[PDB]
Amino acid sequence: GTSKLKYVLQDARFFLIKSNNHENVSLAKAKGVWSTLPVNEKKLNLAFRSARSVILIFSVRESGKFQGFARLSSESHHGGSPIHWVLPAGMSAKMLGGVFKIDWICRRELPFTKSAHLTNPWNEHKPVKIGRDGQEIELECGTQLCLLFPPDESIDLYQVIHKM
Ligand SMILES: O=C(O)C[C@H]1CCCN1
Repeated sequence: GTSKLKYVLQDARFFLIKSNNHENVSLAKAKGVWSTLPVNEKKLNLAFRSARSVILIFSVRESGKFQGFARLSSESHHGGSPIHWVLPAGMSAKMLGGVFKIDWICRRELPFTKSAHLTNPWNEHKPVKIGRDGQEIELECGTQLCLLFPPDESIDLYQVIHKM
């Protein structure tokens, strides 16, 4: 069902997370972590303190889909086990901010064709699939986008609820 999911999404904030490759999203799914550049790190840290849930929605560039969405369980922290990210052409490992811990809520894909009716007021009402890495998605658009994903029966939101 969707009731616990809607409860997790109640009054949450949403952010569009864009990755250049599937490998980083796969590491994120396996290890429950995400790392980004400081300009986004700062935004995500602010949002984590401000809202009951901060939801990251992942899309791999050029894939035409979203790959799932997760909930921030921590602010960024430095000095863990180094994560073997596949870094973009210009970027090195010292250029990243800290590591966020995330709980996946859905590891299933959603094709852009299914979200074409969803516009993001915080990006000029362009379709929600359009946006830079870190773009915030307005509450109602983000909520309906998460509800479009196929249910992930591998995930039990009982555990995530207990962290809010
Ligand atoms: O957020 C960024 O722009 C950088 C990438 C590196 C690992 C995953 N995020």
